[PDB]
Amino acid sequence: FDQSQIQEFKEAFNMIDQNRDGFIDKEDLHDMLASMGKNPTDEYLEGMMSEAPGPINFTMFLTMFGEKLNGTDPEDVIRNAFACFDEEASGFIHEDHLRELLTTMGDRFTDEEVDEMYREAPIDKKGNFNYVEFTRILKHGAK
Amino acid sequence: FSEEQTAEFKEAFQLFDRTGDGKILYSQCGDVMRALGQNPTNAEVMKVLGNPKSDEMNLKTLKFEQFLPMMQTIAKNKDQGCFEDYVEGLRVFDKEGNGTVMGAEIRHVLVTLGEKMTEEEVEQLVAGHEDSNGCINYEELVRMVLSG
Amino acid sequence: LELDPNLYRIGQSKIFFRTGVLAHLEEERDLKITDVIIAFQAQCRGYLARKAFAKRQQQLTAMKVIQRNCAAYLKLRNWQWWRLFTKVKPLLQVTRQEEEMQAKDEELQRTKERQQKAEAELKELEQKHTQLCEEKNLLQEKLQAETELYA
Repeated sequence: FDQSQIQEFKEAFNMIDQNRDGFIDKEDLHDMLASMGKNPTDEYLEGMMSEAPGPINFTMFLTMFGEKLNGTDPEDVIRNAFACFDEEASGFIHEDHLRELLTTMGDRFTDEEVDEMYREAPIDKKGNFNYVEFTRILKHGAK
Repeated sequence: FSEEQTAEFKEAFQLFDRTGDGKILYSQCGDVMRALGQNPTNAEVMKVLGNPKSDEMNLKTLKFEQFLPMMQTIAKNKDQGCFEDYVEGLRVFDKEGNGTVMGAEIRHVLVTLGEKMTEEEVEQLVAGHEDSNGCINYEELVRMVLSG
Repeated sequence: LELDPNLYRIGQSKIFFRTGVLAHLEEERDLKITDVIIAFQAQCRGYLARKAFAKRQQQLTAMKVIQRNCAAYLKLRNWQWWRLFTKVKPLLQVTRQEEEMQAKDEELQRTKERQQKAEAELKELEQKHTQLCEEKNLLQEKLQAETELYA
């Protein structure tokens, strides 16, 4: 990850440890998750630490975060993958064409997956699909 | 052929499925071989597919393992074309010996004779090589298909 | 074509030919023409097919690239550890604007120091342009007279 991501992550670690020392335990997550809203069940408190092969210090959380952002593609690859479907430089890949590309002509997403994708990417309904801001949302730099 | 290029042929073969079960139709087979640089007649492809009919060409499927010996059979042919033969056949239509065939005659011969192209196939081939008089230099037209 | 001289005879404008011999040079006519046509056979189709393939054999790995990012998005999003990060970074601005408050009111101290520098610096320059008005003429006068002495 980048240096800016490390600063944000270090401040997030420092607000996800809740009693400090320099580790994070169950109680740190359980109190803080309750404070920032509605906690998950205890099952998912336990199942969030067994991802980590060792104690959940800053380095282990950074490896766990960094490893599970490693298997993805740079935004420029996505930008020149969207801009491989337009022939004219008005690069808005319109829906009902873009729909088929996801729902029938690729590795074809099921009805649940497409509803989440077009819920967290604004097909307005009245305003048409679009391009690179649904590459920035897809990566990080927005939401 | 070496494993080196056979590995490339695997990537190219996977890039002609439109579904996801890893199969290329008998109808698609010639244009997979043409993607991998080969230039075979329709009767050269048809022969290695066992001479199927038009109906079963859309329904019969190849995997890579059985496509690959077909590539090996058509790779060593007993002949291949050149420039020297190919201009000689187009020069018959060079009305006065200009060095140029009229774009209408060239569209008409490729559709009417032999392995009979569509009107679309000839239009895509010849467009932008015919001048202000609609006349096509057969020399550069042969270089355009051959060299690529 | 190594024609036998008993098969032809040469006239003044025309070549006389024995029965059959024209039709062999002729068969040739049907045969010769129907196949070296016959060709374009897949030289044109072979050209068109690989060009049509390369309307997406530049799409090959850029492509897919969308789908594996869309697949990563849903499964990154809906796994547990990243669900925490998704809400905590929006809270860090309320608190990364708190970082900005410390930086801003520190900058306000430097900001009035620039106003204090600039007025003083402008007067320092205004004074030294007055001097550099004098420098330009006197150095020019010195330079000419020095050349006259050299002569």
